[PDB]
Amino acid sequence: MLTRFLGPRYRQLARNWVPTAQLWGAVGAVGLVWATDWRLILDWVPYINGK
Amino acid sequence: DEDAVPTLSPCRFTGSQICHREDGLPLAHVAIAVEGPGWAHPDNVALQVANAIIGHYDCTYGGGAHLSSPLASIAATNKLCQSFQTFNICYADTGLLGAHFVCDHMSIDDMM
Amino acid sequence: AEPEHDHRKRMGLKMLLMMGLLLPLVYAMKRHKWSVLKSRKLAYRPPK
Amino acid sequence: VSASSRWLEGIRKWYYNAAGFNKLGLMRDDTIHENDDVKEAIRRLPENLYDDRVFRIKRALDLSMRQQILPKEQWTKYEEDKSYLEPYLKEVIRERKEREEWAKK
Amino acid sequence: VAPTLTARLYSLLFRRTSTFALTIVVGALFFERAFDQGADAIYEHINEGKLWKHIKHKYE
Repeated sequence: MLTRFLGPRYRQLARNWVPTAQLWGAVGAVGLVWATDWRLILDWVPYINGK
Repeated sequence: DEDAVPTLSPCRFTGSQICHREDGLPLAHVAIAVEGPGWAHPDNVALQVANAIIGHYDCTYGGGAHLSSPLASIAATNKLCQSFQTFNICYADTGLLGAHFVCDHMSIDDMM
Repeated sequence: AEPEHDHRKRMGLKMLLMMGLLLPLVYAMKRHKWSVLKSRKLAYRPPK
Repeated sequence: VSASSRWLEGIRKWYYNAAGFNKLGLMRDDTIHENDDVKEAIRRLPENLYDDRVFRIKRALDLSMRQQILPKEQWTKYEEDKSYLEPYLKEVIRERKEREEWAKK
Repeated sequence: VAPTLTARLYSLLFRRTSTFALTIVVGALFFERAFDQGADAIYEHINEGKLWKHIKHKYE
């Protein structure tokens, strides 16, 4: 019954938190990547090619 | 006209606290504010609209729980105060922007 | 008796270099928050 | 009265200065350890003393925090040290002992 | 240039706990590496007791 959250205001609310939720994903991405020294991802980064 | 007519120098806003503790009074008064732009700044209108959204409250207000302002409504429902008011005091180039409130000794935290 | 000998001393170097950066840094963080209590001024104003 | 009293008095004045609470603007009775008898006596103090006592203690805790001390001028001189709490405490003890005597019978 | 440095740093990267975090994580990446270079380079300079031994014994 998630219809309670369906309306104009809720839609404005979602847009307002978008940049924040996006940036929070940027943090989690780099966060995992750096913490596991992601071979796959890190190779693209200049200066972090310690091989 | 002529000599001896000064202009006003801007006033430095500091951002600090002054607590006058007195347990003999039965309700606490608290007034918090940030630095406002001052008279001429067009920004005042928008500031005034946000304030209006928070608004005011007083214990004799009819309609408590159903009030639009979440502050007011939560305030009224949990009896977190006797009154509150937002404000925007304008001076040349500076101002006080905030709210003032009156409440019981055990409600100051929640109200804040 | 201690094959690790050299490795630890490398970490030890890092441990001193790191702590030589973290220590003052945390101090200043703690200094900054206690700021409020270090400079607080009191006044007593009794009636009469 | 003579050299004798002054000597004990000066031995006392010496310890006092050594105890060093006066450096924090405190008074002997401010440092008293709070127990039941003491709590009651603190309770019986009249408004003025109770207020002064709290400010004194606050001044001290505040100093003991930044580990500073008061200017020499403002230390609390022996002599000038008021045993404000004493009479109250004595009466609180004197009351308790009465219940205690009564409890033996 | 100097006040505006700490300022711009606050403006573009510090308010939003988002960017504030985005930067420290990104700042931890570059740092971890640059620290391990200098640190090891330091460990080497005060030594030279192993590694250049390799140039001798093998190379085949």
